[PDB]
Amino acid sequence: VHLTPEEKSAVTALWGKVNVDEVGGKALGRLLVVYPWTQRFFESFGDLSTPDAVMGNPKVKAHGKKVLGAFSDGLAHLDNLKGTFATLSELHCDKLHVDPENFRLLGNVLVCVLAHHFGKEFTPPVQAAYQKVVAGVANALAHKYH
Amino acid sequence: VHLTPEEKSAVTALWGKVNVDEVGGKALGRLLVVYPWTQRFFESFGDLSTPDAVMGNPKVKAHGKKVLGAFSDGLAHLDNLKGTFATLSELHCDKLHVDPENFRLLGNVLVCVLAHHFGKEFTPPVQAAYQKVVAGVANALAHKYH
Amino acid sequence: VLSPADKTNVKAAWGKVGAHAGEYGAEALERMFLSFPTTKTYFPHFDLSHGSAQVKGHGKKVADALTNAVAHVDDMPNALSALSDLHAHKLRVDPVNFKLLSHCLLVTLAAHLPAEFTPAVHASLDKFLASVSTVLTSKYR
Amino acid sequence: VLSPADKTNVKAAWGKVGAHAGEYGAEALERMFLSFPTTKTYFPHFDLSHGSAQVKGHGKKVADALTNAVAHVDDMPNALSALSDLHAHKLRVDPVNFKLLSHCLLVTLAAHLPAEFTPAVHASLDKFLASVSTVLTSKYR
Ligand code: HEM
Ligand code: HEM
Ligand code: HEM
Ligand code: HEM
Ligand SMILES: [C-]#N
Ligand SMILES: [C-]#N
Ligand SMILES: [C-]#N
Ligand SMILES: [C-]#N
Repeated sequence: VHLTPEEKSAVTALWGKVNVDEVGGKALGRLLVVYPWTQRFFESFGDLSTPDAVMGNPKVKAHGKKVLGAFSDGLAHLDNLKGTFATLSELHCDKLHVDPENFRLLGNVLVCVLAHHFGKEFTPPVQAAYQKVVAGVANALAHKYH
Repeated sequence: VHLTPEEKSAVTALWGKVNVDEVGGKALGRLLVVYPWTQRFFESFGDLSTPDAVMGNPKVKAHGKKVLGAFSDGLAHLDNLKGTFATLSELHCDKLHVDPENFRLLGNVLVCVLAHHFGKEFTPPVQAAYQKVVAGVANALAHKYH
Repeated sequence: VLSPADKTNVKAAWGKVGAHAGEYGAEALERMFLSFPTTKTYFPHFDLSHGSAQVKGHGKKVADALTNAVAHVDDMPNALSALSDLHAHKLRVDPVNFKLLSHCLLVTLAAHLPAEFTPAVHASLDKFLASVSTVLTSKYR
Repeated sequence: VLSPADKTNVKAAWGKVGAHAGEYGAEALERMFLSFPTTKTYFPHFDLSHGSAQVKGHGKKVADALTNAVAHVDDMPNALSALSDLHAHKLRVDPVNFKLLSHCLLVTLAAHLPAEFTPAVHASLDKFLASVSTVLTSKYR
């Protein structure tokens, strides 16, 4: 993924304001709420019976933190995503067999959550930059399917 | 793609019976009929207003031959689909900007055409082998996106 | 959304299945399990061997559900609610799997009903299976 | 398929848009064109610059169409028949583009209505836009 100097600056500036303990959980939680079948992969997380139960579930937040960490590491290695995400790709593709469309969905849910948190600051150009990022992460995770 | 020795034999035996002059047109035609939006990429082709018009269209038949030829080229070098489709990938991706999902759709329509023509000879194991082939071709064609 | 012609096409083509329901359903399932191995994870400890009595019995249920859908093609949600509860609420089946089974059902029909599987009917059957899939993967209670 | 609660969520949420129709519709379009440049191929005759009057007017038409769909959430095929003909038979819009615009509409709503964009509302709106999309990409007469 290639970002212009302006895009990189804008992406980094927004990410700096991200609450690292909560944003990932809200992204994962919304994925589980908006696309319910994804819950099948998290049957050990306990109560996912209602939106409130999902969002307030400690395992969802804890795990969402790990997910966010992976996106953060991606931001610092945009030119080597397939290498950086190699282990995670084997995990999600060869072990868990997560259909790759779901990688695209989580990326877009993350974008919705960023828009939710930063409102007007999440301008169209800022969104465009982030779409390139989440598309890149999604592609890297789905590499074993390529 | 990774077909077993038996699968490659099964695929090439059936392909040796595929009408080079018609099967491609039948697959392309059905693509245009079953997934109407694909017609937008073939306006110069003329009349694609009704199923009969599409299937009888000379340009659809002529173009279908080329499509079949590419699948044929893929079968001749299953260990280098990406290299074989390099030029075509740039065409469909960088030039035409055909959404990748459509590549999977055409592959599956081709599988339907093979089933329709061969009947009971197109067994589940034979289909399984062809699915690896069309998946590989679709992936190779979308390589400029990965 | 199905057109009037789509409904006519589906009723005529699916109507030919008749007593072959179990056979065709089992074949579509076997095609799916062999072509797309990941789908077997939804049927743990199932006897998925060729000619399996368990698969033919299951194939009949799938086929009969489709006959049910045809008989209620203009009001499927209310006719397939029990299947929605099973596939969406309980099993949480990923939608991609429905695309795979739908494709295998089309392949099975093309292989058995040469005269019925015209390009137009093929188009109608695809839309029909896509609509059934949306209902079974949706939570609408 | 939308649940009864989904329809209530959509009506409640879209009712908040009100006079911001054209504004939000225009923003969603700009977000789509910038984030997904390929979508621009459908508007080669448009001035797609920021603040474009053509984009603004078009955004209002898109938003008003959604308002109509919300008002006819129980019978969308009939209410959107003319738009279906335009997008499915005339324009032949690839369905992937509807997923992109729907996403951009959600991003727009989330950016303007933080309090209202709850997880439940987000889910209902996504299903609603998906249903509108299916109708507009379907040829049913
Ligand atoms: C596209 C972005 C995604 C990223 C960046 C991501 C990242 C991660 C990371 C970093 C882990 C932990 C690795 C470990 O502890 O070994 C993980 C685990 C996991 N992920 Fe993902 N993931 C993504 C999407 C998905 C999707 C879409 C699903 C399925 C709906 C999924 C399902 C899982 C599961 C089931 C686990 C194991 C959870 C457990 O420990 O029980 N992931 N993911
Ligand atoms: C995945 C299977 C596909 C294969 C193997 C394939 C193969 C080809 C080949 C060999 C050509 C001709 C290249 C030349 O003679 O210079 C071509 C042209 C073209 N293809 Fe495809 N194609 C595929 C799928 C698609 C799809 C899904 C679409 C769009 C819905 C598409 C749209 C086109 C267009 C618009 C052209 C140019 C036609 C013209 O000459 O005006 N193709 N393709
Ligand atoms: C054309 C769409 C489909 C139809 C019409 C359909 C129909 C049915 C029916 C009628 C039952 C049996 C109800 C009962 O006896 O309780 C059933 C069960 C089931 N279906 Fe489906 N189904 C479809 C697609 C799928 C897909 C794509 C999967 C996943 C790969 C799937 C997985 C299952 C499972 C796991 C069961 C329970 C099996 C068991 O008894 O252990 N179905 N389905
Ligand atoms: C939520 C989904 C959508 C809605 C509600 C919608 C609504 C509309 C409406 C109301 C019109 C104007 C009809 C008229 O006044 O004559 C229109 C026109 C049009 N739409 Fe859409 N649309 C949607 C999605 C899309 C998508 C995804 C594309 C493709 C990127 C698209 C491409 C077009 C084009 C090319 C026109 C004609 C524009 C012109 O030449 O003035 N639409 N749409
Ligand atoms: C990862 N969830
Ligand atoms: C190539 N069609
Ligand atoms: C049902 N499979
Ligand atoms: C029109 N969008």
